[PDB]
Amino acid sequence: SKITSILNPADITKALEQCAAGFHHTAFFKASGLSKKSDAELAEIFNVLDGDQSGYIEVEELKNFLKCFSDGARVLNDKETSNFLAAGDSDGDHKIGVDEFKSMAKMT
Ligand SMILES: [Ca+2]
Ligand SMILES: [Ca+2]
Repeated sequence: SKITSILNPADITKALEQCAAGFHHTAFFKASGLSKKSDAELAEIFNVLDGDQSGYIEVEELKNFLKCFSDGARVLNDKETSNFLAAGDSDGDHKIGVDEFKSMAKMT
């Protein structure tokens, strides 16, 4: 998909392995290559993470973030999910919008 076209599978594997002892978004975004992608590439990624095309990554989607990169990956636990949301959700609506996703990828 766009994921495996935009990102290198080997980088995805690194980022997934890094999750074994706990998910940290900055480490994941670095390993995966997300923090090197352009504005426009990040919007494309956002659209495929937004499974229901709501315009947002809701918390229920965010729990399944790793599965967007590999379907067999684990779910995030509640601590992981809440910290990730907290990092991204600057406008206070408890979901991640396209602008917030770009900002989280490049400026954290
Ligand atoms: Ca959504
Ligand atoms: Ca938000």
